[PDB]
Amino acid sequence: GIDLKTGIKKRKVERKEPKSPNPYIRLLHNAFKVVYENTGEDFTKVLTKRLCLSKTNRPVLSVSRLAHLMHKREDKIAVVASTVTNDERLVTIPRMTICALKFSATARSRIEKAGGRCMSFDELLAEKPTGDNCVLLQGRRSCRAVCKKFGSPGRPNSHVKPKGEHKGRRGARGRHSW
Amino acid sequence: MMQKYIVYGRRLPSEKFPEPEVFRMTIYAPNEIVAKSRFWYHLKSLKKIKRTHGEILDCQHIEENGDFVKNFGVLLRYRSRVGQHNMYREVRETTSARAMDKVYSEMAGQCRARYHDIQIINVKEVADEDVRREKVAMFTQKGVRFPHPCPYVHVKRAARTARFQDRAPHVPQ
Amino acid sequence: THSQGYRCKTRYCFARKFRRHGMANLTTYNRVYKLGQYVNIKVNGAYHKGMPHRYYNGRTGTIFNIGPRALGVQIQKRVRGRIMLKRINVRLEHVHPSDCRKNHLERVAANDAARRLAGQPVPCLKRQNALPRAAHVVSIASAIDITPLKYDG
Amino acid sequence: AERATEKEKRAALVKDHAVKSAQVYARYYIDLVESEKKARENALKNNQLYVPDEPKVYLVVRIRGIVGVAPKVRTILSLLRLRQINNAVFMRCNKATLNALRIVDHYVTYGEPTVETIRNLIYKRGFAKVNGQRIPIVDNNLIDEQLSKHNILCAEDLVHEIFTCGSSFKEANNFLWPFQLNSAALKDKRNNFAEGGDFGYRGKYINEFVARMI
Amino acid sequence: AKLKNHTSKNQNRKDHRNGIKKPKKSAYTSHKGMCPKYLRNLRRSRANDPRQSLRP
RNA sequence: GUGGGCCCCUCCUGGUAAGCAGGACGGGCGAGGCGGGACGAUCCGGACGCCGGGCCAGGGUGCGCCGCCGGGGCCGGAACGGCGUCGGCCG
Ligand SMILES: [K+]
Ligand SMILES: [K+]
Ligand SMILES: [K+]
Ligand SMILES: [K+]
Ligand SMILES: [K+]
Ligand SMILES: [Mg+2]
Ligand SMILES: [Mg+2]
Ligand SMILES: [Mg+2]
Ligand SMILES: [Mg+2]
Ligand SMILES: [Mg+2]
Ligand SMILES: [Mg+2]
Repeated sequence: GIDLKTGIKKRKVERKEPKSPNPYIRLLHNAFKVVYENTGEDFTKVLTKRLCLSKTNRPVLSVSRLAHLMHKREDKIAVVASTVTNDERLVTIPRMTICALKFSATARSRIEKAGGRCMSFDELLAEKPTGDNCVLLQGRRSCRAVCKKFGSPGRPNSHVKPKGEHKGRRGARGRHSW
Repeated sequence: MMQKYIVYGRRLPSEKFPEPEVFRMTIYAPNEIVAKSRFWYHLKSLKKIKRTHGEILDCQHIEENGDFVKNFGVLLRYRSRVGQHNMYREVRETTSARAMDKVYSEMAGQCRARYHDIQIINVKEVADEDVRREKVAMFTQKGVRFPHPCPYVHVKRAARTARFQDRAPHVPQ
Repeated sequence: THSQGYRCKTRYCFARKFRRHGMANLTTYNRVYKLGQYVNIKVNGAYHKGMPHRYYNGRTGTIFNIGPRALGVQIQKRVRGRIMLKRINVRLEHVHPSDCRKNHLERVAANDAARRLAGQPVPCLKRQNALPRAAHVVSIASAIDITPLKYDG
Repeated sequence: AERATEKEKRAALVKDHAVKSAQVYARYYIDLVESEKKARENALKNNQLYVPDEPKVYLVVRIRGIVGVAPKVRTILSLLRLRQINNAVFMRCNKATLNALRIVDHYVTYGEPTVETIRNLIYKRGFAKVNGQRIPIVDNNLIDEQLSKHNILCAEDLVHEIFTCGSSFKEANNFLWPFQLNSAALKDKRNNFAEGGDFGYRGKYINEFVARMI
Repeated sequence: AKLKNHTSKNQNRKDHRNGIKKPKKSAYTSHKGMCPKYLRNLRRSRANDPRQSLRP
């Protein structure tokens, strides 16, 4: 026998490959995984992991959030491994270069009409595979409504709302309401 | 298997008592690791110096010449199931360590006392006239003769490979 | 147990020490306390207001609040597989300034002091767990000869 | 390429270092067991003793298995890297290590190794930990690549550092995987060596105990 | 019939299996329970420091 | 899924006691093969993929039944009795 329990923890499971059946996702992930193994750049390593994520870990990005984040560094390439949607509450857009997995039809029309460019990750792969003058960006992973009900509403330090409809008063008017 | 050792020891020196006293003992043990342990068993009782608080300066091993047969007198104390006792024993052997082998086997056999139950107080040579035990004294004489005390032992031993024979052998005496 | 009130099982720990009854000396109120300081909790059994529960006697914590009359102390407390950070409010008679980091401030001051002095080579400033002794000579001119003694009963 | 030139030159530089250090260390080992002799002798002309230095390294062997161990015993044994019943390690001596080892005495036996015992263990049972892998130690090319920052370049530098308990003992000692020795010969596994048993402190008698297990 | 009342025999081993957790790093600095008269003056001081103020 | 547990070592409480009943740190059986304790869920060793070689823990070595010789002694259970035998201490 051998004692391999004390001071040793249980191993970990993480996504090491995309589970999408889309052939365009497999082709791109397999390609950027190759560039990492021949470059050792940590930009191509973070980007290879973003392409394995599960679509609740890949929230969207709006143009107005990009226009805000890319301010004062407007000569750089925003890189987003998700969809770029449109924000109609912003009346005027600036000129910028964005590379994304997918563009909405209305967001593409606005980006181009300002003088910007809409790149794809295979355009990025050919011209800038190691991320020179590129910035990686993502949206708010905790914006989902589902992640707002996690926990124990009813416990005195919760700050979470219950799930159904509750029409009573008992425990719902603060402490000393039970 | 017993061996004679001389051990030196002393309390660790401090500010109140620079240059503490040195204590030496003669020990009989099967090796150097048992002997140093037995030195700390006595220095803890007689002088109240635990092993944590002192250091051992030497474990001298002494080899004795044999070649002649002398008497030894051992003053010891041992423990039984009802208390503690004193006892004097005499033996004839060729070196002091061999005389302590003989003592430990007689204690183990007639008193059922083991090595760590026994404390040796004294071990000295005893001149022929001064002996006090009958068994030893018989052989401290001129011209002692006896016939062989067990000649059957020779014949049986040969009969362990010579398992079958044609006559029952004799025992010459 | 069968009975578990707030001051149960307190017959000895809340009692006063021999010939140490009466009012606390006035250093209890002239000490200055600061945010972030370490303190010990020791219950004085003659002062009944702001007196912490018996669990907290003999623990060490850190000040998080300085109030007009009482101090706020944070205690790490183990509960059944996790540690909890507990916050309590205790009056001055049950708090004493703690020296748990006294040894560490003396060493940090001593290393920067002995660096300033340079002894041209910098001395080794790491603490050393006691090493085995080195080789040396000792005299045996005067040596005592002991032996086991006889049983006396 | 330039890789084959540097690897050609480097090994050559390491090899001539191996013939320099071998002869000097052989000189050192003869000289110790001499200087003590002249110092014990100067002791005799006076009424004086010579008390030498205590051990600085121990060799520790595990002699009991894994069924039924208590929690504080099994944590101490894992920090010593003694996870299997016949494994052996080298170990530094100070009050931190000595007081932990006395807690697990009935599981272990230990003492002071010679430079001959150290040499046979490394040359015959020596493997290396490299990126978490157990790699056979067969030549000076692997001791240089891993330990050159601490000025250990050949097998006889590793032996010298372990025997003298020098400046880089921690890194020299952890480079070795724990020794995987053959099964031991015991009198009485459940008794201390000073009662005729097998466990605990046994001094210089550790050298013939492991001799048959290497 | 009667069944067992109480034991804690296996409970220290269950308590240790996932390690003994530690409280969040941010619980050590929670404002909950501090003097309000101190927390008021803390906000006021920063709002009027141009290096710290976050007013538009 | 579980919320009938039980046993060992040390430490305890009720009871004349119990293979009785109730608590405590650590370990085990439960849910742990293999060897040994003649025989046993828990004792002594040792914790397990399928093989070949070597070394040997615990217990042992007249024949059943794998494996031994040499050397020194002696020859279930209470109060209480013994000029059985060998060895001591005090007078
Ligand atoms: K709910
Ligand atoms: K509690
Ligand atoms: K009764
Ligand atoms: K088990
Ligand atoms: K009798
Ligand atoms: Mg192994
Ligand atoms: Mg836990
Ligand atoms: Mg029962
Ligand atoms: Mg069951
Ligand atoms: Mg059987
Ligand atoms: Mg047979």
